Amino acid sequence: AIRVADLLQHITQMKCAEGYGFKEEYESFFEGQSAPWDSAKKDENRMKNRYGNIIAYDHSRVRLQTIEGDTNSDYINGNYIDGYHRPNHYIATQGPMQETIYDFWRMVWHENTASIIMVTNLVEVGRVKCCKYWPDDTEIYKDIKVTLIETELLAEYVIRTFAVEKRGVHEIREIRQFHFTGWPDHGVPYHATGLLGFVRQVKSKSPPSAGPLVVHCSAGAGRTGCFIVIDIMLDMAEREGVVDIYNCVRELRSRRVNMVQTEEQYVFIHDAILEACL
Repeated sequence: AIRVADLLQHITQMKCAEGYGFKEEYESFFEGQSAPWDSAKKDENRMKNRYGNIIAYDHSRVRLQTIEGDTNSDYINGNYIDGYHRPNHYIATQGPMQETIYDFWRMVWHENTASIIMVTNLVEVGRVKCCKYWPDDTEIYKDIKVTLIETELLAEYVIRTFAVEKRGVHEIREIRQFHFTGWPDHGVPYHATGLLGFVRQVKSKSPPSAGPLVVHCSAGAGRTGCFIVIDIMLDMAEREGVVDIYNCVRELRSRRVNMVQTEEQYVFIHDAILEACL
Protein backbone atom coordinates (compact mmCIF):
# COMPACT_ATOMS: atom_id res chain seq x y z
CA ALA A 1 0.00 0.00 0.00
CA ILE A 2 1.19 3.52 -0.70
CA ARG A 3 0.16 6.56 1.25
CA VAL A 4 -1.12 9.00 -1.35
CA ALA A 5 1.66 11.27 -0.05
CA ASP A 6 4.50 8.89 -0.95
CA LEU A 7 2.81 8.16 -4.29
CA LEU A 8 5.02 10.49 -6.34
CA GLN A 9 8.22 9.09 -4.83
CA HIS A 10 6.92 5.57 -5.34
CA ILE A 11 5.89 6.16 -8.94
CA THR A 12 9.20 7.93 -9.66
CA GLN A 13 11.42 5.13 -8.29
CA MET A 14 9.33 2.59 -10.22
CA LYS A 15 10.17 4.50 -13.43
CA CYS A 16 13.97 4.37 -12.85
CA ALA A 17 16.13 2.46 -15.35
CA GLU A 18 13.46 2.77 -18.07
CA GLY A 19 10.85 1.70 -15.51
CA TYR A 20 12.57 -1.41 -14.15
CA GLY A 21 10.40 -1.35 -11.04
CA PHE A 22 7.22 -1.20 -13.13
CA LYS A 23 8.50 -3.74 -15.73
CA GLU A 24 9.35 -6.23 -13.00
CA GLU A 25 6.17 -5.52 -11.04
CA TYR A 26 3.97 -5.97 -14.09
CA GLU A 27 5.78 -9.22 -14.96
CA SER A 28 4.82 -10.55 -11.55
CA PHE A 29 1.14 -10.65 -12.62
CA PHE A 30 -0.14 -13.94 -14.10
CA GLU A 31 -0.67 -13.64 -17.81
CA GLY A 32 -3.32 -15.98 -19.15
CA GLN A 33 -5.90 -18.43 -17.81
CA SER A 34 -5.54 -18.76 -14.02
CA ALA A 35 -8.93 -20.41 -13.40
CA PRO A 36 -11.54 -22.64 -15.07
CA TRP A 37 -13.82 -21.37 -17.82
CA ASP A 38 -15.61 -24.53 -18.91
CA SER A 39 -18.76 -22.72 -19.89
CA ALA A 40 -16.87 -20.04 -21.81
CA LYS A 41 -14.92 -22.62 -23.78
CA LYS A 42 -18.03 -24.66 -24.67
CA ASP A 43 -18.34 -25.01 -28.45
CA GLU A 44 -21.94 -23.78 -28.30
CA ASN A 45 -20.66 -20.55 -26.69
CA ARG A 46 -17.87 -20.07 -29.18
CA MET A 47 -19.73 -17.40 -31.15
CA LYS A 48 -20.34 -15.33 -27.99
CA ASN A 49 -16.66 -14.69 -27.39
CA ARG A 50 -14.92 -11.89 -29.27
CA TYR A 51 -11.35 -12.98 -28.48
CA GLY A 52 -10.96 -16.73 -27.84
CA ASN A 53 -8.26 -16.11 -25.28
CA ILE A 54 -10.13 -13.38 -23.41
CA ILE A 55 -13.09 -15.34 -22.08
CA ALA A 56 -15.10 -15.60 -18.83
CA TYR A 57 -14.05 -17.58 -15.72
CA ASP A 58 -16.72 -19.89 -14.29
CA HIS A 59 -16.52 -18.70 -10.68
CA SER A 60 -17.23 -15.08 -11.51
CA ARG A 61 -19.08 -15.06 -14.81
CA VAL A 62 -22.35 -13.13 -15.15
CA ARG A 63 -25.12 -15.63 -15.84
CA LEU A 64 -28.05 -14.88 -18.11
CA GLN A 65 -31.61 -16.07 -17.68
CA THR A 66 -31.73 -19.10 -19.93
CA ILE A 67 -33.99 -18.22 -22.81
CA GLU A 68 -36.76 -20.81 -22.75
CA GLY A 69 -35.83 -24.08 -24.40
CA ASP A 70 -32.33 -22.79 -25.03
CA THR A 71 -29.57 -24.60 -23.14
CA ASN A 72 -26.30 -22.57 -23.11
CA SER A 73 -28.34 -19.36 -23.33
CA ASP A 74 -27.11 -18.51 -19.82
CA TYR A 75 -23.73 -17.30 -21.05
CA ILE A 76 -22.28 -13.88 -21.74
CA ASN A 77 -18.57 -13.19 -21.88
CA GLY A 78 -18.57 -11.01 -18.78
CA ASN A 79 -17.37 -11.18 -15.19
CA TYR A 80 -18.36 -9.57 -11.86
CA ILE A 81 -15.75 -7.47 -10.07
CA ASP A 82 -15.92 -5.88 -6.62
CA GLY A 83 -15.84 -2.15 -5.99
CA TYR A 84 -14.13 -0.40 -3.03
CA HIS A 85 -16.57 -1.78 -0.42
CA ARG A 86 -19.29 -2.93 -2.79
CA PRO A 87 -19.32 -6.57 -3.87
CA ASN A 88 -19.81 -7.06 -7.63
CA HIS A 89 -19.95 -3.35 -8.28
CA TYR A 90 -18.77 -3.88 -11.90
CA ILE A 91 -19.16 -6.26 -14.80
CA ALA A 92 -16.14 -6.41 -17.10
CA THR A 93 -17.31 -7.48 -20.56
CA GLN A 94 -16.32 -7.59 -24.20
CA GLY A 95 -17.67 -5.09 -26.73
CA PRO A 96 -20.98 -6.66 -27.90
CA MET A 97 -20.91 -8.57 -31.20
CA GLN A 98 -23.88 -8.59 -33.55
CA GLU A 99 -24.74 -12.07 -32.25
CA THR A 100 -24.66 -10.85 -28.68
CA ILE A 101 -26.43 -7.46 -28.82
CA TYR A 102 -29.56 -9.01 -27.30
CA ASP A 103 -27.64 -10.93 -24.57
CA PHE A 104 -25.97 -7.63 -23.66
CA TRP A 105 -29.22 -5.69 -23.26
CA ARG A 106 -31.04 -8.46 -21.41
CA MET A 107 -28.07 -8.61 -19.02
CA VAL A 108 -28.18 -4.82 -18.55
CA TRP A 109 -31.89 -5.15 -17.76
CA HIS A 110 -31.67 -8.14 -15.46
CA GLU A 111 -28.73 -6.66 -13.56
CA ASN A 112 -30.62 -3.38 -13.20
CA THR A 113 -27.57 -1.55 -14.64
CA ALA A 114 -27.96 2.25 -15.07
CA SER A 115 -24.54 3.10 -16.49
CA ILE A 116 -22.70 1.50 -19.43
CA ILE A 117 -19.03 2.47 -19.75
CA MET A 118 -17.55 2.07 -23.24
CA VAL A 119 -13.82 2.75 -23.34
CA THR A 120 -13.04 1.82 -26.94
CA ASN A 121 -13.83 3.43 -30.28
CA LEU A 122 -15.88 1.45 -32.82
CA VAL A 123 -12.94 1.04 -35.22
CA GLU A 124 -9.27 1.53 -34.41
CA VAL A 125 -6.33 1.06 -36.76
CA GLY A 126 -8.81 -0.22 -39.36
CA ARG A 127 -10.24 -2.86 -37.07
CA VAL A 128 -13.85 -3.11 -35.86
CA LYS A 129 -13.56 -3.23 -32.06
CA CYS A 130 -17.22 -3.41 -31.11
CA CYS A 131 -20.47 -3.42 -33.02
CA LYS A 132 -22.87 -0.45 -32.69
CA TYR A 133 -25.19 -2.13 -30.15
CA TRP A 134 -27.27 0.98 -29.45
CA PRO A 135 -29.72 2.85 -31.71
CA ASP A 136 -29.43 6.32 -33.23
CA ASP A 137 -33.16 6.87 -32.70
CA THR A 138 -34.94 3.77 -31.43
CA GLU A 139 -34.72 0.01 -31.80
CA ILE A 140 -36.41 -3.10 -30.44
CA TYR A 141 -34.05 -5.95 -29.53
CA LYS A 142 -36.51 -8.83 -29.18
CA ASP A 143 -38.40 -7.63 -26.10
CA ILE A 144 -36.14 -4.77 -25.01
CA LYS A 145 -36.84 -1.36 -26.57
CA VAL A 146 -34.03 1.21 -26.51
CA THR A 147 -34.66 4.88 -27.35
CA LEU A 148 -31.90 7.49 -27.66
CA ILE A 149 -33.13 10.43 -25.52
CA GLU A 150 -30.09 12.70 -25.44
CA THR A 151 -26.50 12.99 -26.67
CA GLU A 152 -23.97 15.22 -24.90
CA LEU A 153 -20.63 15.78 -26.55
CA LEU A 154 -17.58 16.74 -24.60
CA ALA A 155 -13.84 16.93 -25.25
CA GLU A 156 -12.87 13.27 -24.87
CA TYR A 157 -16.17 11.53 -24.42
CA VAL A 158 -19.87 11.53 -25.28
CA ILE A 159 -22.79 10.76 -22.94
CA ARG A 160 -25.71 8.96 -24.62
CA THR A 161 -28.90 8.79 -22.52
CA PHE A 162 -31.49 6.10 -23.21
CA ALA A 163 -35.11 5.36 -22.30
CA VAL A 164 -35.10 1.58 -21.98
CA GLU A 165 -38.24 -0.59 -21.78
CA LYS A 166 -39.03 -4.31 -21.46
CA ARG A 167 -42.23 -5.86 -22.88
CA GLY A 168 -44.97 -6.28 -20.30
CA VAL A 169 -43.02 -4.46 -17.59
CA HIS A 170 -44.64 -1.06 -16.97
CA GLU A 171 -41.40 0.77 -16.42
CA ILE A 172 -39.09 3.12 -18.32
CA ARG A 173 -35.46 3.19 -17.16
CA GLU A 174 -32.90 5.84 -17.89
CA ILE A 175 -29.62 4.16 -18.80
CA ARG A 176 -26.59 6.23 -19.76
CA GLN A 177 -23.68 5.06 -21.90
CA PHE A 178 -20.47 6.92 -21.08
CA HIS A 179 -18.39 6.56 -24.25
CA PHE A 180 -14.79 7.61 -23.69
CA THR A 181 -13.49 8.51 -27.17
CA GLY A 182 -10.17 9.97 -26.02
CA TRP A 183 -8.06 6.82 -25.88
CA PRO A 184 -5.31 6.79 -28.55
CA ASP A 185 -5.01 4.33 -31.44
CA HIS A 186 -1.91 3.05 -29.72
CA GLY A 187 -0.41 3.27 -26.27
CA VAL A 188 -2.29 5.11 -23.53
CA PRO A 189 -3.44 8.76 -23.13
CA TYR A 190 -0.68 11.40 -23.01
CA HIS A 191 -2.59 13.12 -20.18
CA ALA A 192 -4.68 11.16 -17.72
CA THR A 193 -6.68 14.41 -17.36
CA GLY A 194 -9.44 13.43 -19.80
CA LEU A 195 -10.05 9.94 -18.42
CA LEU A 196 -10.00 11.44 -14.91
CA GLY A 197 -12.66 13.92 -15.94
CA PHE A 198 -14.63 10.99 -17.48
CA VAL A 199 -14.41 8.93 -14.23
CA ARG A 200 -15.83 11.79 -12.08
CA GLN A 201 -18.71 12.23 -14.53
CA VAL A 202 -19.53 8.54 -14.20
CA LYS A 203 -19.25 8.60 -10.38
CA SER A 204 -21.34 11.75 -10.07
CA LYS A 205 -24.05 10.76 -12.53
CA SER A 206 -24.42 7.09 -11.48
CA PRO A 207 -27.42 6.38 -9.13
CA PRO A 208 -26.08 4.85 -5.84
CA SER A 209 -29.15 2.62 -5.88
CA ALA A 210 -28.62 0.91 -9.26
CA GLY A 211 -27.05 -2.40 -10.26
CA PRO A 212 -23.37 -2.85 -11.25
CA LEU A 213 -21.68 -0.66 -13.85
CA VAL A 214 -21.16 -2.54 -17.15
CA VAL A 215 -17.66 -1.70 -18.43
CA HIS A 216 -16.35 -2.74 -21.81
CA CYS A 217 -13.73 -2.00 -24.42
CA SER A 218 -13.15 -4.57 -27.20
CA ALA A 219 -11.95 -7.72 -25.35
CA GLY A 220 -12.96 -6.42 -21.94
CA ALA A 221 -9.62 -6.54 -20.12
CA GLY A 222 -7.19 -3.68 -20.76
CA ARG A 223 -8.98 -0.32 -20.87
CA THR A 224 -11.88 -1.93 -18.98
CA GLY A 225 -9.35 -2.82 -16.23
CA CYS A 226 -7.85 0.69 -16.35
CA PHE A 227 -11.20 2.40 -15.78
CA ILE A 228 -12.14 -0.04 -13.00
CA VAL A 229 -8.81 0.12 -11.15
CA ILE A 230 -8.75 3.91 -11.35
CA ASP A 231 -12.33 4.04 -10.09
CA ILE A 232 -11.79 1.75 -7.07
CA MET A 233 -8.51 3.43 -6.13
CA LEU A 234 -9.98 6.94 -6.04
CA ASP A 235 -12.48 5.48 -3.55
CA MET A 236 -9.76 4.05 -1.37
CA ALA A 237 -7.62 7.20 -1.67
CA GLU A 238 -10.57 9.28 -0.60
CA ARG A 239 -11.61 7.05 2.32
CA GLU A 240 -8.12 6.06 3.50
CA GLY A 241 -5.34 8.22 2.09
CA VAL A 242 -3.77 5.06 0.69
CA VAL A 243 -3.72 3.37 -2.69
CA ASP A 244 -3.06 -0.34 -3.32
CA ILE A 245 -2.96 -0.54 -7.14
CA TYR A 246 -0.89 -3.75 -7.30
CA ASN A 247 -3.31 -5.73 -5.20
CA CYS A 248 -6.27 -4.18 -6.99
CA VAL A 249 -5.04 -5.47 -10.39
CA ARG A 250 -4.11 -8.80 -8.84
CA GLU A 251 -7.65 -9.05 -7.51
CA LEU A 252 -9.32 -8.04 -10.81
CA ARG A 253 -7.21 -10.69 -12.54
CA SER A 254 -8.67 -13.38 -10.25
CA ARG A 255 -12.05 -12.39 -11.60
CA ARG A 256 -11.24 -12.18 -15.31
CA VAL A 257 -8.26 -12.83 -17.63
CA ASN A 258 -5.53 -10.27 -18.19
CA MET A 259 -7.22 -7.14 -16.72
CA VAL A 260 -4.76 -4.23 -17.41
CA GLN A 261 -3.42 -5.75 -20.59
CA THR A 262 -0.15 -3.95 -20.96
CA GLU A 263 2.58 -2.61 -18.75
CA GLU A 264 2.00 0.83 -20.32
CA GLN A 265 -1.62 0.60 -19.25
CA TYR A 266 -0.36 -0.39 -15.78
CA VAL A 267 1.90 2.67 -15.50
CA PHE A 268 -0.90 4.88 -16.87
CA ILE A 269 -3.11 3.83 -13.93
CA HIS A 270 -0.43 5.20 -11.61
CA ASP A 271 -0.13 8.46 -13.53
CA ALA A 272 -3.92 8.90 -13.43
CA ILE A 273 -4.27 8.22 -9.71
CA LEU A 274 -1.26 10.44 -9.00
CA GLU A 275 -2.76 13.29 -11.01
CA ALA A 276 -6.11 12.79 -9.27
CA CYS A 277 -4.37 12.85 -5.89
CA LEU A 278 -2.27 15.90 -6.81
